[PDB]
Amino acid sequence: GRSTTLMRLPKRGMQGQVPGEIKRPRYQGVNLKDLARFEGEVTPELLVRAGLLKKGYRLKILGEGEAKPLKVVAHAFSKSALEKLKAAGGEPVLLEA
Amino acid sequence: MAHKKGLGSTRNGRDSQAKRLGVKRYEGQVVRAGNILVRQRGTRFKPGKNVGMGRDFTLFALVDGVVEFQDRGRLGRYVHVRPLA
Amino acid sequence: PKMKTHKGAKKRVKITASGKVVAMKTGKRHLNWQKSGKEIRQKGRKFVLAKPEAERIKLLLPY
Amino acid sequence: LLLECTECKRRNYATEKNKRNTPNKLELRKYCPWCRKHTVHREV
RNA sequence: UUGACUGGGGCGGUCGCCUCCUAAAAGGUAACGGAGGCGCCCAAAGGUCCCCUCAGGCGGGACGGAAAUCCGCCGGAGAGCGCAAGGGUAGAAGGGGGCCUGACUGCGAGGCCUGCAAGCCGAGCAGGGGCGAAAGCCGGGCCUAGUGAACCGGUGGUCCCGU
RNA sequence: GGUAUAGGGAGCGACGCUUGCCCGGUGCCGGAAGGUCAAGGGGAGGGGUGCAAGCCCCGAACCGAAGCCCCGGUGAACGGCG
RNA sequence: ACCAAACCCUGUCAAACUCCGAAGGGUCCCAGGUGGAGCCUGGGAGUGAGGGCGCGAGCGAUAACGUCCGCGUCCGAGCGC
RNA sequence: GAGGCCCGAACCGGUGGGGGAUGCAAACCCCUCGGAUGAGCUGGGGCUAGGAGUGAAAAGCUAACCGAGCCCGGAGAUAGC
RNA sequence: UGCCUAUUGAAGCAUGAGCCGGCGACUCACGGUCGUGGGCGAGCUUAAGCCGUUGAGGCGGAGGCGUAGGGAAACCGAGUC
RNA sequence: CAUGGGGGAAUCUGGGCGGACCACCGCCUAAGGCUAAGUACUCCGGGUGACCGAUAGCGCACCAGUACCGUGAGGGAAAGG
RNA sequence: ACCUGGGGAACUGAAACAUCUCAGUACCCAGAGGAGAGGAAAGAGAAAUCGACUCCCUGAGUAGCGGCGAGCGAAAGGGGAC
Repeated sequence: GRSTTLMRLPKRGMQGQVPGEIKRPRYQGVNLKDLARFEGEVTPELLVRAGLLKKGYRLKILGEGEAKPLKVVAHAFSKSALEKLKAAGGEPVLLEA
Repeated sequence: MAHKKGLGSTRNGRDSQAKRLGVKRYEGQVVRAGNILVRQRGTRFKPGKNVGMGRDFTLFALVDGVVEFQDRGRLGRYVHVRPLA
Repeated sequence: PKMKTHKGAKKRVKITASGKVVAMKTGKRHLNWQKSGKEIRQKGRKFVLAKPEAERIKLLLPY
Repeated sequence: LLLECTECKRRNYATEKNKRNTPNKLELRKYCPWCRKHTVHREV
């Protein structure tokens, strides 16, 4: 009947306006150390239906391991993720529709 | 009843909380840098080799080593850290 | 039935990964305490020992 | 008085504390800004 | 809705913080036990460099108490240290002077204390400064009181969000 | 199915002799002035947008009741009477 | 005539006096010590109403099966022998 | 031959005392008391209700416990006891 | 020096019980957290519903955990603030 | 989106909406009405039960919403071989 | 019993209590019927999108609401029934 610890201040700012959440594009992350798991042409859909994603939306690759050559489509890559497979791979990307 | 009529001139209920002072690291104790060695009222223990004190006279080690105390009478009591090998 | 998550707790604490409860520092909240002291500086985030075991249990679903 | 020093022609604050009646007014003094290094910082 | 403590309750007193004592030679330690403070203050009462050393007592000196100001010996601290008490202190933390504004920004190893959350000390690195020839010292004040979680708002500022 | 020689409320309580002083404070009554005052009237002036006309917003003067302040009466009004 | 300042003796007193100062207590190191010992993480608790006795101190009246603390112990839970 | 006149039955009431106290009785009995043409007593038929009624006013009465009736429901109220 | 309960402390002159026989109190639902017995494992798993059964079980991937974290956020990413 | 009060239009160069307000971009046609099914319930009929078996199961296994209680609303048994 | 409408509590919870909660629940009233209600977009909301309504499973204790306390809590979209 003291104070709990509802004493700690809610820093969590930028939190909840009113109409609600803001429909914004989410990006699911997936390392290529879990990607090289197979080969050929790896692109969204090809994932979800397996491994990670599931309508998780945007597919941004990145990660540890060492992916092998195989044009890999995506929505985003890391300044690392790119260079990493730059050794041999793919630069598929964005959309225009 | 057989009641009385007591009262209180009490004008003394009071005191500050303990501040726990003293030699926190006696001589011979291996210590890392920063370990405050002594919490003192005034300069009850002067800082020696490899020992510095701050605002509240709190003495603390400046290196890693063993603590050694020393009397200097007219000079005072010192505390310091001797490194090692 | 389906415990409801405790909003307030959610509004003020972020639980890391290894299972640590972390929140801000009481004291500086827009001072209101006032005129500095180089103390204001020392205000990042922190680990709430033993009281998080409880803190945590209030976010059973929100995770 | 709860004083603070406004670096002339910019922002920042130092959050000092004067003594008014006790000879004050026109407080200002070389402080270090966050927007590059020093200026003087006035009152307000 | 109209509090709690309380050698029944009411009345009375009190309610947080600092300092002695109680406290039994580490800490810590109760009682409506003994005894006092705080809810501020310094733009110099803060930095640094350079100088000086007190209070008293004893003579001697126009006005001049029994200390106005001078001179001479003696006087290790009984003065001073903004305000309570305590600890500390002249091999200065005291008195005066010149330049200053570190009463900085980013941080923070390692500890003290501790149920929590709070409080306290802090070397060192970076930046850009002060004082000093220099070694160096400087993130307020001889040190401990001078303070109040959150929530709700107010003023500014800005890399952020903005259905 | 009444009309101030009546109705309602209050206090005192047949009858006799009487019922002093105090309107500072409270209440009530009286005061077409002033003071303050909410909607609303009013729009000086400013802001958001557009290419624009515009559409939208905040908003000062000033005009604005009862109440209160203020001025005054009042004790078989609450009360008070060294 | 010490009515009486300091000052010197002769005698003393003090929780909030100390020139001095034990026993003892605290901690670190090296050793001993295999214990219903320890240390780390996690599940479940109950307790938060104590009491007597001895020793050390307050309050009391150098009273109380009084009252508060401190170290220890036993009862509590060993009203079993 | 008047009267909120007097004594005193009926009738209405309930002063003091005794008894009664698992009663004859959940308020009674005996003696003794007050009123008794009046603001009287009484039959029958009607009306007023739960924060409401009624009240010559005790917070009295409102179907044998009324500082807020009874019944059912909210309802397994809540109970740090 | 009974039993139970409550207690610092009960045979206790503290609570409860006349005696017996029946009734009589830690449950279930949904979330969650540890532990544990199993299936499967970078994967694991189905809801509602459709099909069979008439005490046959199938099917059903919408969805849900998990595979990356930091940061209020933009954002970045084995990093990040 | 509804609407008590005041003001009070337009008919596709019309009018509403996409979270204050503008501007873009896009959605929809207010101030008249009807409309199966899939859904809910269990007085009633049937079928099952790791449901009860007469202090249980319904308040009623029986001549029970009875006897009895209460002015009333209402309360409400026992009893099977 | 179930349903729609019109009215509509308190106890409790917040370890007091007034916002809030319980709760549009209990109850009262009108009406409907084997059901009642709703129902063919002046809709939804970001999708070159969807296409009456109702019911179930998700979405989701999310978005949000809240003396930002106690506590309350969607919708779109996706599966189904029809």
